[PDB]
Amino acid sequence: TVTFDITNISHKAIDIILKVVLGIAEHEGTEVTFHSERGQLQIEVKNLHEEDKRLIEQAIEAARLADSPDPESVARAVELLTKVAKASTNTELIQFIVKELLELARKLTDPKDLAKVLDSISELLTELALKTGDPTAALAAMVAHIAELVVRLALMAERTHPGSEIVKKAVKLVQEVAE
Amino acid sequence: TVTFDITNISHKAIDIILKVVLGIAEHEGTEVTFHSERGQLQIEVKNLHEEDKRLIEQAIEAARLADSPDPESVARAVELLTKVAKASTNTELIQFIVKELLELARKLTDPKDLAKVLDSISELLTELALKTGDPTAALAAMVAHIAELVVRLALMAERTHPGSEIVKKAVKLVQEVAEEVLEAAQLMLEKPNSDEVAKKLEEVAKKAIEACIELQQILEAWAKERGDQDLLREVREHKLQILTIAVAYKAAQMGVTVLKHTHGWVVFLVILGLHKQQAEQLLRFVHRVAHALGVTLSITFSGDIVVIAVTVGASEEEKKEVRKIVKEIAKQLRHAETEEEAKEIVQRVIEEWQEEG
Amino acid sequence: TVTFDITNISHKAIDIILKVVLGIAEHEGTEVTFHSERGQLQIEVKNLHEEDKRLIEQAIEAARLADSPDPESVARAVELLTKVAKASTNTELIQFIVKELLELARKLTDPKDLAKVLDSISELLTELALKTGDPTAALAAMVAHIAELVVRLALMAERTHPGSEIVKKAVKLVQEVAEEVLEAAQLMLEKPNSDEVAKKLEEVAKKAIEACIELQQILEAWAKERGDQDLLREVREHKLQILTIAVAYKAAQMGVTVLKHTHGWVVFLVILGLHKQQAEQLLRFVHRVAHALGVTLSITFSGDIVVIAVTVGASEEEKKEVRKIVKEIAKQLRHAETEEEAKEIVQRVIEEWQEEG
Amino acid sequence: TVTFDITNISHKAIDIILKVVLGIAEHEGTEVTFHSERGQLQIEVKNLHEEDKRLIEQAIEAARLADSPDPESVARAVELLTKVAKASTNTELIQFIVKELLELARKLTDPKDLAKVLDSISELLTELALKTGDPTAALAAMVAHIAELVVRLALMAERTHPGSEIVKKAVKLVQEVAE
Repeated sequence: TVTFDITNISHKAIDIILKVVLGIAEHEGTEVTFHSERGQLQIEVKNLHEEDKRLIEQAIEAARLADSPDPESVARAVELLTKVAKASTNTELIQFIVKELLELARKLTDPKDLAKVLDSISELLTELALKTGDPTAALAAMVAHIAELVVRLALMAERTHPGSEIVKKAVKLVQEVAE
Repeated sequence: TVTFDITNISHKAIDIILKVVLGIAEHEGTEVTFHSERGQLQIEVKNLHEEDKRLIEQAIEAARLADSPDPESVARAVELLTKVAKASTNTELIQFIVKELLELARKLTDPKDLAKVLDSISELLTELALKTGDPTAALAAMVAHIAELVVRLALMAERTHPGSEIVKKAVKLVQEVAEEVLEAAQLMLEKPNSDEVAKKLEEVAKKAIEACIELQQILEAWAKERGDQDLLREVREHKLQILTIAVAYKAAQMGVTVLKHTHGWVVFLVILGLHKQQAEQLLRFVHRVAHALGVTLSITFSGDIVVIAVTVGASEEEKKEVRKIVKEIAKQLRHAETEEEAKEIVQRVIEEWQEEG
Repeated sequence: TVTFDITNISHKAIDIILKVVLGIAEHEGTEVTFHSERGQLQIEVKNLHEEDKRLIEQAIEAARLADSPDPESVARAVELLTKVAKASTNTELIQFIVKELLELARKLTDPKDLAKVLDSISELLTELALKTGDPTAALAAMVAHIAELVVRLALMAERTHPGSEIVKKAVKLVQEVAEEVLEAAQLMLEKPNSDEVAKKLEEVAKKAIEACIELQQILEAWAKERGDQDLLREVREHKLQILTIAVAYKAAQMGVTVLKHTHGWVVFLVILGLHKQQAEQLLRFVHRVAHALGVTLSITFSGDIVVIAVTVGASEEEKKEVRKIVKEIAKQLRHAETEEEAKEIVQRVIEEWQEEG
Repeated sequence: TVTFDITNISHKAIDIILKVVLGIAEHEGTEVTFHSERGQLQIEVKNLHEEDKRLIEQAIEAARLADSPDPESVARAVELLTKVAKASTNTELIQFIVKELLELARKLTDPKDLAKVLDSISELLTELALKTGDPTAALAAMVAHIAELVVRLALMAERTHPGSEIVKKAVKLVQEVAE
């Protein structure tokens, strides 16, 4: 048997947790036991594989970050949850945490963070063009590549000026592209 | 002949009578002789049976009341009309009466009297739901008894502190519960087995449980102000029961069987024979309805069987005992072939849990 | 008015028509008048409709034939009497019609003459689902497609030589399968949705499949004596069809849905949503019919879904291809949700298998 | 994956195979894949555990011995099948083995084989006491030990007596007791 746990994680975020752990338990003859305290949650699991123990762990870190005020924690949250997206094999977990990704996308303001979000969106799209099955989705690979070139340019939005109205315009039109 | 008299009933009530009396009389081709004026009426019917005559007389006692202003007469009226609704053979003849109950509900503006509307609604839906064969026969009771908690709670709240003005919240809440359910019953009559009837008889619960919950918290406030350990024990248990109802209401929409128990500070449940995605479809509801209340709980599952239990105010070792129980229940259910075995198995755990002392 | 002039009916037919006419009057209160002088009869009625008249007319056309010994007249009788059973609604009238099919059916000595007797039974079993709400009743009609197949299964022999000792065995078998099914129909009408009829249905079902199975091997012997590759194609397909239908019988009793497909040298099934503790019954029954026929088959059992496929036999490459397709069917199903997704994705892999040709 | 073959099957034996080779994964839904073709049968499985591989192995010996005419192979078949009963987890399965153990019991004759059956049914009853929890199954084991004493004694009788109708009668009375 394997055991795992959290404290303080917000009632906003825990629906993502809940969706992951049950979702994994349905596979490969695995089973779970589970306790809740309106401020604490605990997981116990039958014969979990360590790569899935990482998946659950990684989701738990992202859930710790998800409801935080800190932009770097938001940026990191998108990164880690995007690792959860490309790790996740079921369609609905993606269908859900991308919705959260969009709710996170409007938070950001800072070039490298937004750039890593666009880069994470490149991971999402590069999975999604394959996860949609049939080859007519290949357009999204070009969109993702355009996002890459956007972020390669976005380095200049940090480097070239001390936060002028021109680089603010650049960030905001880029944020529109992200949304 | 039988020969009624319908003296002094008003225009709308004659419209009820002439429909129900023909709608009953026609089945055996019977002779009828109405006579009518400004403000008076009388009837004969040839060869109408005693057990049929009492349906007409009950419709007449409703008709002789249905234009009263008095809330208590309205309370009797909804009961009488409910009896007529149970006894009636044709569902459109039920539609033709149950629509008037919407006026009774919207007219009524005291919670202690709304008691009877929120009561009678249960029976009103119950007979139609059982006769049409949908799982809606529970969902009517599930909402109605959850609403009756609000009636009970309102009564004891006002009895705890006279002039409890906040009850105006409850009045509007339970009124909208009544309006929503009565119209959902109208849709269920019009569109039996339909996906829109499934969507409405799903939706009612969402507003219902929220409406239940607030008055539980308001009694929890009055109980905190009074401090009586007996009243505290009563209100906390009046919390616990709400979850015990709603879990059925959601399981029922899947066709899933549920079994439940209650002892002191603990609620126990099993939700049998559950496939794939549905454990989220269950828990994503069966979490929040708990998290709303300040409850503490234990959850476990093993392929197509799920086991849950709930408590308030227990020690860590009592909670551990609940964990022991549910984990044991899950393991001991796994090999069982039928729900008749499950019933014995959970009963065995609960009897042995008491026998260890 | 409506009038009619029935002649030469015996007391039996008089009792039938007397039940039918007052059985029609019961909804309407119509002034019947019979008249009678033994050997001859008349009726008048008022206020009957043209479709009612056609129910009476077809009832009396059965009645003025049901005296007669000729198998062709029996073939008409058994065609007509089920129409009376479709059209009417009083359960005892259905029984008092259906009880005559029983004493008609036993008469017939020749397989092509009992053709319609078996069809009529298959029609009645189709009616039992409508009359009782249990799909296991029409499921017995899926078994009763064998009762149609029986005509083919004799006919192939008769179109080369008539009346062999094996054809004589066939009529006794299929008569017995008729007799027990018409009894099981009788018990279903007398006490619908019950464990005694469920048992005596199964008790003939296990014989019905055997009766088909024995007929295949005489077709097979006849076909290998003929040596024609097209007749050999006909018998392999008529073999494969048995399992294809009969497997549904235990599947839909267990409450699981079924899906199936055919491509001339292969047959596919998937059966879905099994609660695990009972699946070995479906499998054990799938094994019996399989080994009885001498087919090759492939199975995969994964979570709550089971895939089966069957063949006359092919190269080891075609065999391992079929095994691959079966595994892909399981793999692509196991984390889908709906019966619709099954319909789609099974069709899709069959299409993806065929479009590379 | 794990995999096994059965060849030169007896069609009469197959259900004793069938109910365990399905049955082991039935607790959790682990994939079993299965092919059969009129006297040949093959099974393949995901992550099957060591003692469960031995459960299958023992069964697929037993179903090859189950209708062999050689008496020592029948004694072995009792030993194996009774080890299948020792390995039992389910409650219905054992019924299907015991009805075969009856069909074996009445075709035994010789003292060593008799000892294997008496001893192994004593085991079956001791296992059945652990499965049922009732002291009357402990009584049944005591009666099987009374028989065991008769069998430890019969193994003296078969080499002290010169062979006679008296010792034939005795072993036949003992066999009747065993049934």
